[PDB]
Amino acid sequence: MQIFVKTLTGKTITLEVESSDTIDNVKSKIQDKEGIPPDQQRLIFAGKQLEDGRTLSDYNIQKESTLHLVLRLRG
Amino acid sequence: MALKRINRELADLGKDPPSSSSAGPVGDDLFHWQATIMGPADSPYAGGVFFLSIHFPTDYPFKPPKVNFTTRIYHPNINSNGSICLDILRDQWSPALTISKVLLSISSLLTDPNPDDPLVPEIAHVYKTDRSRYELSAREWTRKYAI
Amino acid sequence: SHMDEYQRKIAYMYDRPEMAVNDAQLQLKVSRATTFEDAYDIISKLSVSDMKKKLLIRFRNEDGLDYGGVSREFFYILSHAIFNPGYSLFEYATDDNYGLQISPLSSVNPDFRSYFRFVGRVMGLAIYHRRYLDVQFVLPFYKRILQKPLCLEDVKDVDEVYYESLKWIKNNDVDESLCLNFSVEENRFGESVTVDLIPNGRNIAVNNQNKMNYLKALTEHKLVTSTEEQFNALKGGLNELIPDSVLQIFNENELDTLLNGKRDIDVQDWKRFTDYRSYTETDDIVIWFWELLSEWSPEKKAKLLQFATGTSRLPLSGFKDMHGSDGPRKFTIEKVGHISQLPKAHTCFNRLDIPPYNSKEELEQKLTIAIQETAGF
Repeated sequence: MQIFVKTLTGKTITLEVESSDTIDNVKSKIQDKEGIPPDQQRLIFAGKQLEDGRTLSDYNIQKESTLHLVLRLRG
Repeated sequence: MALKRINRELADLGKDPPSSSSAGPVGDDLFHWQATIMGPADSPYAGGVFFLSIHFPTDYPFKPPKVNFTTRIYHPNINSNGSICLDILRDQWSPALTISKVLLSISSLLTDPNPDDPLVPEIAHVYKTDRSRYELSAREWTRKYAI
Repeated sequence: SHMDEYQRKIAYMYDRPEMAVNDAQLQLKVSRATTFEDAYDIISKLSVSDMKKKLLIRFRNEDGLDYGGVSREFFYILSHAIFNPGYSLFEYATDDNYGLQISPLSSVNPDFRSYFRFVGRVMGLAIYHRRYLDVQFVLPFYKRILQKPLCLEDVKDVDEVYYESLKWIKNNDVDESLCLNFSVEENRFGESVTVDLIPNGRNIAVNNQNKMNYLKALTEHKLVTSTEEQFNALKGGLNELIPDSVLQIFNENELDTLLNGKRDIDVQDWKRFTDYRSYTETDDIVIWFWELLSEWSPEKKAKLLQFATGTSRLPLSGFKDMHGSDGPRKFTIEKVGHISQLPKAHTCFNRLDIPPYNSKEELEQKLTIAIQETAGF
């Protein structure tokens, strides 16, 4: 399938993924397409934060799902 | 935006009484408030009431308010000065975040201390290593000071 | 390149016939204890032709050689005097992010125009004689001096949180509950007064359609309309010596480099105004760290300062008056961290946690790796 991710700057990125694809797979795809480390990136979708060790189907991600990119920690 | 917004938030908090977290105007000065927090029931600070001073900068809501503790607490994020290094007031701040969200976030921080922000790294390390000693110290502090 | 083009611009500017000094010498006597008063007494009563002649400055009761160094120290002291926020002429943009801007409260003086024309004359004299002040303003100020439009991004340097709030308002739709309207509240010595960005602006709440215009009005009012008369006087004083047709060949950073010179961060002051937790100068890590800071390029030192404290701009009086989120908080080094973990930073506390490495070279490698992603200047 295809999903869309919007960054903090509003940039829209299209990712060719699958429902059974792991969170690590999507994080690796985003890292390859952008360069940001997978751990720093966090995807918000329907109030759910994607975490390593799970899949998109765990988060009910479907066709043309919209995700948001955020960070984790600061001092 | 610096007086109408404040009046709106005060009216909103005056409608539904949380009965656990309360905010009030210090005399007659809409840019200076006092916050009273009830200790979380499922926390070592159970039964301990806390006081906070909230300053509204004139650029509210574009600039976040500043909250400072007064009562001491043996916490890895509140030193003797009463400062709070809370992300919601420095990074995760949006113009729609009323003051109620700030009090709820502080309550959450009291319930579950966050070791990612060791304002006092000694107590955070003690909590990460010696949980029982840390909790005993926190309860002793609550008994001595909050009461 | 950028630097070569900058040198060409400086050569062309100072080679113009309209900015050539004369062979007459102007002698000015001031006292070291009282510099601002003497400068205001003398400079603010000179002539345009007089200021263009060769400038010779002698401190009273301080006779010595190398008059160039004496004049440089005079300019440094005068810059640190007039731009002092205690004098209530220029204010910091934010306490935790230091940056000078024209203070909106400067209207309290019966005639602020006199002092601001004096400031303009001082800045024009500094640019004229190839002498450097050492105050770092905000970029919107330099854009104003060159007469350039101010877009929304310009608010980023003035205040980070303000820019984030404005960007959020622009991106997401505004609810009817957010009581935002065309009315800015400004407090001037106690009294808070309402200013209307547009006529009858206090009764026009923002909505989805109006938010663009509201953002434009807020940016214009915060960056320009607040400091209108004062900046007009300052720019009149500045242009009284340097014709504007010369000023408008630079950009917002070439002018800064022309005023303040190649910026640098002192190391001896840094060491003399730091503090330690569970560390002392007898420890090897501290001396290794200070030696490494001594032998480092200015860009990398600025990068490390931004990585640790959270900004690359120091207060007016060096590291002494280094503020934090709540109150004063000086630069702090702490012994917290596992051996393998990289050095850690705490920006809101000005704190740097350095693991106890067993070799200076390892310490430098780890520090560089930790500051690789930081960009300074």
